[PDB]
Amino acid sequence: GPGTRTGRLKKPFVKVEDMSQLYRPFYLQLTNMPFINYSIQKPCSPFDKGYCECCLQKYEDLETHLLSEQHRNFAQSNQYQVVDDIVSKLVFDFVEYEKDTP
Amino acid sequence: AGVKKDIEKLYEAVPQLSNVFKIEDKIGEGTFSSVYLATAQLQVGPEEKIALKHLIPTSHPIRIAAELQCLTVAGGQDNVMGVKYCFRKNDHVVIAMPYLEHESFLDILNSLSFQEVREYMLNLFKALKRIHQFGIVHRDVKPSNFLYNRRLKKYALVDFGLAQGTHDTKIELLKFVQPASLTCDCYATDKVCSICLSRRQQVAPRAGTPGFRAPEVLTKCPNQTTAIDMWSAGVIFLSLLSGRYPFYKASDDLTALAQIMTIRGSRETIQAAKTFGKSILCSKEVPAQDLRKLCERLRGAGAGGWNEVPDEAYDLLDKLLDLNPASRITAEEALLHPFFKDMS
Ligand SMILES: O=c1[nH]c([C@@H]2CCCN2)nc2c1oc1ccc(Cl)cc12
Ligand SMILES: [Cl-]
Ligand SMILES: [Zn+2]
Ligand SMILES: [Zn+2]
Repeated sequence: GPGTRTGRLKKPFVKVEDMSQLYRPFYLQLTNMPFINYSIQKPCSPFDKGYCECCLQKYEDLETHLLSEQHRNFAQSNQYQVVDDIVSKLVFDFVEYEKDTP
Repeated sequence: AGVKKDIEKLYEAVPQLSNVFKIEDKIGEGTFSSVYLATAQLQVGPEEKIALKHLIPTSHPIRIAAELQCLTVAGGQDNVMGVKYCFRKNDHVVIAMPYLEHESFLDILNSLSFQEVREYMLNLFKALKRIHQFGIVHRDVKPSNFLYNRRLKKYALVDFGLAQGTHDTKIELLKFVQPASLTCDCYATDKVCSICLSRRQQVAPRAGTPGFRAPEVLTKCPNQTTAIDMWSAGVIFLSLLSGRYPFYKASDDLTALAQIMTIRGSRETIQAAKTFGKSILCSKEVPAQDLRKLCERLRGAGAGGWNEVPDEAYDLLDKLLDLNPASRITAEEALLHPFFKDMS
């Protein structure tokens, strides 16, 4: 059982494992496996905080992270040169208005 | 009111937009972006509606640039969205693209003729053929990323924000987007032991959307190809033929796999997964369903050319929903399938 990490999976289950046995298996145990429900009316299905790539950092709240020292530093850095280089090839073809003066 | 504040904060984030666009409404949202309808005036054309895509500011510059490179290199032809311009202030990037007025997939699903289904799939395959020729694996093919205007017969595959490159991709920037295990005797049984439980987890690509991921994605195959997009196209086709959307409804990858096995069969899925290095064990066998019977029972055979769907439709569906990614039909091959007779 749980104390010795040894036993058998309670059914029903699905178990997936890499064939070379290098990685942890992954499991699905549900009370009810999926069932195709044809009676439910169409179009219903017949079966009816994050990470910042710039800072390499998980965050608890997005707006607080966007204000962190790490992120503001990145946001104002030269790291977007790769973006700007592509933008410089695009052609601006819209009408641009002067800022409106009250 | 919430959209109103979102719009106000978008002008604040990228102030140049205020002198070019009138931002009207939010028209789409995903994990990595929000898309707005705006109006603009062209220097040498009429007034135009524009889609403004605001990328999440946690996006890495290389990922932003790779999306732009997909749009400029591969887009603008063959039903693939292109790009007009792009505006940046610091970490806030807004991509400006032509707006295409488009249907709600859910609303029109059971108000489409069979012939419109054929035209929709043909045009989806034209877009997929185009992006796959450049070695782009889109990863997020689904109705909300395939704009359809029925009256104009216009189509646009959108959103390269999750794409990955094939080994020989023509989108250069996609190449740069971001306790030893022992064997055990639990293999291919219902057993667990401390050996297999204590191994590190396999990591494989899975960016996408619930219900559209191919079996090799759900089972963490490290070597994914453009075939994953063909699976997703098959899921769209399954929705069109069955009248059900979303077809799959799963809050995790293995639940999605279990639903696929109720459609395509557990033994069949197990056999295919072995060819890509995955052992799948189900506690109870589930039979494969006949695709014609399943779709017609779910849709209710009725008016629209729907009383006489040709065998070729379900044959094509079988090839798109091929559980084996190596044999699964390609977009170039799908365009040659007899389902599309009398259209070339
Ligand atoms: O990249 C996109 N994503 C998306 C969706 C919304 C955000 C996740 N994918 N929509 C569009 C995208 O580009 C568009 C161009 C014109 C129009 Cl009308 C819509 C879109
Ligand atoms: Cl056993
Ligand atoms: Zn950050
Ligand atoms: Zn074990």
